[PDB]
Amino acid sequence: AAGFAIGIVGDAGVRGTAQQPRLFVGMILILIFAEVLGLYGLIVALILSTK
Amino acid sequence: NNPEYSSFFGVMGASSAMVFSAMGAAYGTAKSGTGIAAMSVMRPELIMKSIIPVVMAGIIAIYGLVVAVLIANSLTDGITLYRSFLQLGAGLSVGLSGLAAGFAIGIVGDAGVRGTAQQPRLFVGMILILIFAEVLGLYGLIVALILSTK
Amino acid sequence: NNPEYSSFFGVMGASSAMVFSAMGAAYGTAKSGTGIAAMSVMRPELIMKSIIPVVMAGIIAIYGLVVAVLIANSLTDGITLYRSFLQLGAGLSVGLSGLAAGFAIGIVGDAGVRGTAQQPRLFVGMILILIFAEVLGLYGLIVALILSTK
Amino acid sequence: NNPEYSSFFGVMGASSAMVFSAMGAAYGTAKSGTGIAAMSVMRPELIMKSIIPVVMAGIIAIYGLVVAVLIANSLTDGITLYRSFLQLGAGLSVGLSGLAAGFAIGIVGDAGVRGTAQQPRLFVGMILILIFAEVLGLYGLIVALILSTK
Amino acid sequence: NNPEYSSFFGVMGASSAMVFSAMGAAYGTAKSGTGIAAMSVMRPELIMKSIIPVVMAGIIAIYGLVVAVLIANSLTDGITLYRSFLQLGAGLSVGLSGLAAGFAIGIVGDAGVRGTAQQPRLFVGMILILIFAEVLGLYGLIVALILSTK
Amino acid sequence: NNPEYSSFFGVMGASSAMVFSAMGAAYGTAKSGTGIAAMSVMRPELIMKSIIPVVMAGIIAIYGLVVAVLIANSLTDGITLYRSFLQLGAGLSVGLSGLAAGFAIGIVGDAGVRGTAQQPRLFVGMILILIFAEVLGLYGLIVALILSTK
Amino acid sequence: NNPEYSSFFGVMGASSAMVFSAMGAAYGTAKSGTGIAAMSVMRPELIMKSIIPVVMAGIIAIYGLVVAVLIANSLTDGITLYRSFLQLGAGLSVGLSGLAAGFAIGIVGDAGVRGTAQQPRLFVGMILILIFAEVLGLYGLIVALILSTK
Amino acid sequence: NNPEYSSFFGVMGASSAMVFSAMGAAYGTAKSGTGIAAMSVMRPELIMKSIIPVVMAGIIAIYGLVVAVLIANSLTDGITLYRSFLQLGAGLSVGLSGLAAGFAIGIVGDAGVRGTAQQPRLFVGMILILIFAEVLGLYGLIVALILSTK
Amino acid sequence: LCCGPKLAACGIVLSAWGVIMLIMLGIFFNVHSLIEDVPFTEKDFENGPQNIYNLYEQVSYNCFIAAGLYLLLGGFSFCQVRLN
Amino acid sequence: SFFPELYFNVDNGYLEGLVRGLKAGVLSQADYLNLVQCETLEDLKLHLQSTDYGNFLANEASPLTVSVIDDKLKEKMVVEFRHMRNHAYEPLASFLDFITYSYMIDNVILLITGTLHQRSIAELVPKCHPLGSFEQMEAVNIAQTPAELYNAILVDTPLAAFFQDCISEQDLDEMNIEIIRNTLYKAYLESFYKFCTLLGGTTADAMCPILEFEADRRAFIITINSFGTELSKEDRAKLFPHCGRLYPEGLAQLARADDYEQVKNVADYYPEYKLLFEGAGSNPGDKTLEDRFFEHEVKLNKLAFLNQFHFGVFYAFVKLKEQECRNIVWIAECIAQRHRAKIDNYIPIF
Amino acid sequence: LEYSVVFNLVLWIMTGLALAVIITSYNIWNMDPGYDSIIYRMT
Amino acid sequence: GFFSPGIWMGLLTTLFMLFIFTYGLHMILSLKTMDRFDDR
Amino acid sequence: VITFPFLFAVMFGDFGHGILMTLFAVWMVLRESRILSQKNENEMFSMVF
Amino acid sequence: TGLELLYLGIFVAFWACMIVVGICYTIFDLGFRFDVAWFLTETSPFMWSNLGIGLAISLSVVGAAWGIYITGSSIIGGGVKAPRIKTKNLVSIIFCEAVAIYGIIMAIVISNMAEPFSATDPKAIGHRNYHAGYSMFGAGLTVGLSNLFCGVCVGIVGSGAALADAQNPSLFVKILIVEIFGSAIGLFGVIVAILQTSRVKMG
Amino acid sequence: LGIIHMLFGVSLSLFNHIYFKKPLNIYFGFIPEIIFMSSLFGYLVILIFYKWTAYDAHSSRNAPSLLIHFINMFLFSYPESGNAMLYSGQKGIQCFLI
Amino acid sequence: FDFGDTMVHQAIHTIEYCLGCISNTASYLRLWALSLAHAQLSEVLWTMVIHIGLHVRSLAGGLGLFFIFAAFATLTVA
Repeated sequence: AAGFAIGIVGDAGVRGTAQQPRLFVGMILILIFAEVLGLYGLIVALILSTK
Repeated sequence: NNPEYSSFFGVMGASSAMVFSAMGAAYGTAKSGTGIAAMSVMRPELIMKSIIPVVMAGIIAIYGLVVAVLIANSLTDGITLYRSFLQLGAGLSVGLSGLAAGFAIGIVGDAGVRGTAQQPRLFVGMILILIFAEVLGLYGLIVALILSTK
Repeated sequence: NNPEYSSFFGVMGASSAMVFSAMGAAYGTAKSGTGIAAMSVMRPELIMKSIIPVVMAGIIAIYGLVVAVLIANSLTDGITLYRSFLQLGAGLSVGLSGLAAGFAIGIVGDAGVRGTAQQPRLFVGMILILIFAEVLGLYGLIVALILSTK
Repeated sequence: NNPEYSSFFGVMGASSAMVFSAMGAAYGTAKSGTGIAAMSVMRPELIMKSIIPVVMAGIIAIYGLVVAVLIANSLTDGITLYRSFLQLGAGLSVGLSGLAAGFAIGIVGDAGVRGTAQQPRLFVGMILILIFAEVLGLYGLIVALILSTK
Repeated sequence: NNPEYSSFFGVMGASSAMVFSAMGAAYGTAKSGTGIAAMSVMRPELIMKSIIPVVMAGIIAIYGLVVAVLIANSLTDGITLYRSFLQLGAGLSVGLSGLAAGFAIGIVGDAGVRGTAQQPRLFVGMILILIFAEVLGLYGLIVALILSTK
Repeated sequence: NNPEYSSFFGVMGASSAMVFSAMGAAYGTAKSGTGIAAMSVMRPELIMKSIIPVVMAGIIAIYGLVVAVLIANSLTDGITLYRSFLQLGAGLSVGLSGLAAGFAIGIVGDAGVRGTAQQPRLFVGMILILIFAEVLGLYGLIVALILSTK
Repeated sequence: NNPEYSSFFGVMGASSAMVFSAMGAAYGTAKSGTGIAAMSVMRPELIMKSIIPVVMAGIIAIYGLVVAVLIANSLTDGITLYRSFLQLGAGLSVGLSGLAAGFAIGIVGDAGVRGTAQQPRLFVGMILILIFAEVLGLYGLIVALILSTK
Repeated sequence: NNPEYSSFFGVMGASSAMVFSAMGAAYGTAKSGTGIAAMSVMRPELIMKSIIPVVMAGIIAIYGLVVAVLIANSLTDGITLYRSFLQLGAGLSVGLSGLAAGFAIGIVGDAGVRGTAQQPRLFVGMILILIFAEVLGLYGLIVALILSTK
Repeated sequence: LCCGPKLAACGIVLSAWGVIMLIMLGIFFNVHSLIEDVPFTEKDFENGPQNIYNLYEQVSYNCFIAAGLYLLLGGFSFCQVRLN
Repeated sequence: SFFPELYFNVDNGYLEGLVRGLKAGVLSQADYLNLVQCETLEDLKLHLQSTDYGNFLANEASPLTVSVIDDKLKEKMVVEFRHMRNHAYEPLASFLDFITYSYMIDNVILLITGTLHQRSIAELVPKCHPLGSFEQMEAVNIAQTPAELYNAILVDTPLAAFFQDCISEQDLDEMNIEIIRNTLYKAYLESFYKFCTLLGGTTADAMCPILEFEADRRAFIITINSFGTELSKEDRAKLFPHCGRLYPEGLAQLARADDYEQVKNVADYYPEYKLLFEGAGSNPGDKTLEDRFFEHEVKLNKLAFLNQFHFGVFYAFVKLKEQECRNIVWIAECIAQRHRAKIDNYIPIF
Repeated sequence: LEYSVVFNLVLWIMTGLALAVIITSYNIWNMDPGYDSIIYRMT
Repeated sequence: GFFSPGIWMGLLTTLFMLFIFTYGLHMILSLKTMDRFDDR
Repeated sequence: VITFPFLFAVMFGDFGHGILMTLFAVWMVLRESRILSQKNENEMFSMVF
Repeated sequence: TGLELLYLGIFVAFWACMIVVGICYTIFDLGFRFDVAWFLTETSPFMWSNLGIGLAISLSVVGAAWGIYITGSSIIGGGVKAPRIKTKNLVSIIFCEAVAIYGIIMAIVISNMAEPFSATDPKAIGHRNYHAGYSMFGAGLTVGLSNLFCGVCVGIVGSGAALADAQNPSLFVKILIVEIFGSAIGLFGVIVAILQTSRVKMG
Repeated sequence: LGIIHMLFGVSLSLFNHIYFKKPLNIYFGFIPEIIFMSSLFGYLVILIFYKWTAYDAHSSRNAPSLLIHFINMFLFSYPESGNAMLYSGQKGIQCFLI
Repeated sequence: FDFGDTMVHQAIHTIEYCLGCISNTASYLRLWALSLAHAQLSEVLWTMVIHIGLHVRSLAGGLGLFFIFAAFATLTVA
């Protein structure tokens, strides 16, 4: 799920940034939340696999 | 006295709670991100306001994270099966409900942000609509908690 | 004397009610929000009236929350199975009926909201039509309430 | 002496009667509202008359409510299976019949509302064709009711 | 003695014959009727000639009727099963073969009517083709009768 | 000495042979007739020559009829199963091979009929190719005849 | 000590060898004939020396015929199963391999004939390429011949 | 001591090897022939050299032929089961790997030949790339050979 | 040959890194005659610890041989950059 | 196939009935004869009022001129089209958009040239063909800057994809305006044809023959008209659509041809076309090739109305009514200029 | 014992859930960004 | 065993009504609104 | 200045690569005068410099 | 084509699994584990009977209802310019209501035969009850599907009739003949369903 | 490392709020924020070091699992048995801190 | 003084702070996640490449190790 999120926003973000460099900060924030989704997956796996 | 395989149900719940809600948040974030890019190039001054759909999307994923942990910390080998079924249902309830919320958040975010680019007065209405999608996610959390502790 | 695994069906009911109702409300919300963003960009003065479709969608979601909780509070371990089938019926009845209501709300909301800006006299007709969709969601609740206590 | 699971088939009849009828009415309403929204912009004076397709769609939902409740009030624990399948048949009979009728009402109503605005002499023809659609849903109810006591 | 359930296959045979032949006749008729109406607007004087394809389609229906009646009259409770399989095969043989014929009848009739509308000399040609399609249906009947009396 | 239901496999052979071959001939006829109807408008004098693909297709149908009858005549109740499988194989071999041949007849006739009208010298080439399609059907008949008597 | 289900595997081998090979040859024939018909418009002098792709297609059908006969002649009642699986493998090997070749023959034939029409120098090349596809089909025969006698 | 059906997996290996490898070569051949035909109109010179992708495709088929024979020669009735599974693996490994190689050969050859017509310097690059795909096919053979003798 | 000074320069860096790594590795094998513990021992292992020492000595020798080739490579690549 | 005749009437049922009801209103051969027997423009108006036409010249200038009736006829069918276009759903609306694209293409050719020769957009828009519309901005108020128009088109205008052949602006300045528009239209035909084949039911079989004709008809006329001008044979070939019957082999001959005789020899391989070149006597007082092509195109568009479950009825409708307008204007013009012997040069539409 | 119960449950539960993931993944995989605004220029 | 008379009969009836649901939902999903409104 | 390189070293805690990484930086600094007082059209090299 | 891809993927996997299981049960020589008689006899005839009853009526309504919208849209559309249409072409919808009625009558005649068994062990119990059960299922299915496709036929033809009449009022009468053939298709399904249950008994 | 570094980042906010003389940002902001983070996450850090020095292999069986106690801490989950406590009175401390 | 907006803004701060503390603490699992990955990529590059450069054959080992190391060095950097 996170891979989908990162890819889709990356494409739009990279293209937009060239159009408007001010997009850099917004792109970073969006990418973070998408990565967090991958992190949440790890968190559950760590708790479950050790239970 | 405990039927083996019983844990399978609860275990799938803990995973499902995270996986389905993650897909919802992933859709919401990805769909909003495209709309944000369109707005920002037209006008970057709103870049710090159009992010909100994304934050909301994340909260949905958290709803799922909370249940997934509650289920995982409620697993045992000597499971009575009844509780395992409740855990599966609770995990699916929040996961699939958050999934629906994720689509709701993404679709309205993209439309709202793109519209807001042209009409700043649209912001308040966008937020109210986003509120309903977050509420849709919460309802799932509420039921999941009721079932998992039942 | 009670069959094993009998709780499964009732648990699926509680989750089904919430999930399908959230799916319905989510669809109705997303479709209305798109129409609202497309409509109110030209006529922001309608932004506080075009929200109603979305509120009604939220009611579909509540129907689901009420039954999903009613079912969950009705479950135990030693369920006679009979009761579980009744709980499953009540869950699906409201859930899938709310889902159908969600589509009615969504399609009529989008069409009505954009049309209303083109013709303000349409507003009342839009609400009346959306009222039938809320009634369709309620019929599901009525049956679910009858079954869940049967 | 009661084949276990005997109650399962019956309760699904009540569910089908309501869910399928709601789906039909929901579609019927969605199509009618869309046609009304498009028509009403140019000829708002027809808004009140144009609502009829929506009411009939609603009636389809009622037929389903009638059977779904009749079955629900007819459920017990010691169901002899014979009775259960009769209730399932009645549920499906009205469900699919109402579902098909809802489609006819929606599709015909949409065209009828648009045509009427262009040529008011078609209004009566619209009503006549739509009555037939409802009569089909009625048929579904009549047989579904007859079967419930056989 | 005569095993139970043995009639099951024979019943499916009688049903298969009629249903698949009805499918063929219904398609072939609908296709011809469309072509007939399409032509008749342009020139009505050929309407009578364009009817035959519809009769062709009806014959497909009869092919199915002959076997379905033959089997249905032959069906009893104490069937030696072997007989049921012959009936099953005969039912499918005529139904599916008539189905193929009905499809062919539809395609060639529709194209033939449009062709004749443009070129009256085509009349004999399309009739010869339709004769082949009727022969294709008869072959189905022949095999079905041979099996049904075997 | 023989197992039950042993005729089941054989009787499906007789049915399969006729149905698949009829489906093949039906397709080949339908495609050929379409080309004939479209072509004949410009070149009516070719109507009595462009029918040939249709005759070819009819041969595929006979191929199938011959085997279906042979299986039916050799299908008995006290069948040794071995022979039943052989009959099923023979039925499928000719039927499915005829189906493939009917496809080729169809495509080649459709293109060939139009190509001939645009090019009188193609007539011989069209026949040669359609001869190959008839040969493809015959190969199926040969194998079926070998199997049904083995 | 022989398992009866053994003859089924065997006879399905003979059937597969013929059916799939006919499908391949039929496809190659259908595509080659289509290209030839179009080609003939401009270059009718090439019609006779453009049939080759179709002959090759036929050779694929023969590959199958030969194996199907060899198996059919080998089929007996007391089959040791081992032989049956060899017959099944040999049947599929030649049939499906010929099927693959049929596509190569068809696609290359169509493109080759259409190209040859404009570039006569392509003809040797078309043949070399199609020779490779016939060789691919032969490979299937080689394996089938090895298996059928093992 | 081993199951009488244990030989099934091996012969499926020998068949799968040939069928998938031939399918790969057939696809690669068809794709190359299409590109070659188009290139040949642009310029004669390259027709001869452009055959190479087709030869490489053929090698893929041989890879499969080698394994299919090795399995067929080693497959016996009193098979060790272990060896049979290995043969199934070896068959699939070379067949499916060659199949993947066939697509690479096909797509690269088509694009390469079409490009080379415009830029003759591409010819060397085209061969080098096709070499990697042939090497990928060899890899499948290597594993199949290891499993076949293991 | 020139080959391009950009590629000769890369060779110098690879050669220098290699000589450093190969000498140090060979020493480690000779001293701990060890962490790597991969000298390709025999499967027919007898009660002779001295057999393990001898294996490492062989590995060490091989390491210095590889270093010698890198010394030759560095020499050649060096002169290429100076001449380029 | 079973693709249509089932879901088709769910959304497109109304439009099919309406558009065929509109077709019923086209002037018949009996009606054209009644219009010929006028010899006065006011009498022409009076006789038109006997049909679905009429009462649209009311409240206009007392004297009736040809230019007025021409504009009004266009407007009538534009309204009917826009009505059907507005009451439609994506499955069908996309088809109609292609029809509008053909007119948008002509209009953007008008927007350029004028931009290239400093003219304001506001001055150009009033002379754009209806259905172009261009409700989007950025194409408006370009400040007579070619780059701004080429950016607005690339981004907002649906024709953006088609311009992929003609790009970078350099093409706009260096290519002749006519090569640019012919190139763009070819791209349109290629996409539209493929779209019709994606709708692989009755529409594809009923519609494609019409598009295939247009492709071949333009190839023929382009080859002939190009003889007397300066145009590289290769650049001419670049303008031939590949969705037609000449594409396999035939266009190669037209691309090489330098004479009408060679073009006919190409037609000789296609009896459907050969008849048109033989019928086009081209005598000094006879019909020409363009006239026979119009008659053929109408035959094809009329045959489209023999299928009751497709989108090709809407395309044929527009073209037949457009020819209807040409026919009516022709009659009005022949009356005004008193050339009564040339009145029977209209294209009958049955 | 009661295999048919565990079997029936697990089969359809994992099948429905697996499909829900497949369909959801499909819908996300093919998310339509709009292919407008800046995409026309970047293409 | 893999299936019981209860389980199986349930699945058989479930599929029939599932097909009905699928049919209904199919047509509901393939339901569009207008791109634009006709006029003022 | 300290926090970020430290967190990197935690993520990249490999002695052998630390040497390679250090030597690269030293090389760039030792050639600082020659690299800076030159043209460097490749932004990737300029960035790491 | 997202839904078509879903339907195909399920179709292929569904039958692909059946092929593997079928061939495996054979190969591994299972003790007739796949027992068709078991399936047919354990499934209560009440399921088969009541399913046929619901299908007989419900499928017929689906057909009727399908055809109604086919001709409804065409009639309403054409009527925009030809208001005369509603006078005559309403019979197409009369035909569709008639197609539904066919199923309704048949469904009731079948349901009138429904009876309890008071049966337990299928072995040698209710032999005739199983025949009646299967026959009722077949007859119900027979008429249901036959009316289902009948309704579609008459709908499509009625559409052509409305489009013809819109342009020429003389065409309606001649075209009407085709719909009559369509209606006959449904009646044939009724005749067979009656025969199939002509000799059944429950209880 | 993460938690300690985070606490540093919070500590810096105090100096900024002092510089701009925003008593409210420290009386209602910094103080409850740093306590919140300390009470949840600094507690965890202490326990991690405690375990390393508190338990040896002599108690490897039924050795407390820090992750489980952390989750049970937040939820006020104190089973009678199944998990050994890290130290006496921990239950009171865990409840207080949350 | 917009009391409503101030309350909303402060509420957002608290919500993000508390939820961020939970997520931020987990975020530093990046330190472990990458440190693990690096060690594993290094181990496999060693084991599956340079190990091959060692052999019981003297001359073959020396010459091969040269070429194998060069590949190891190349992959180590890349």
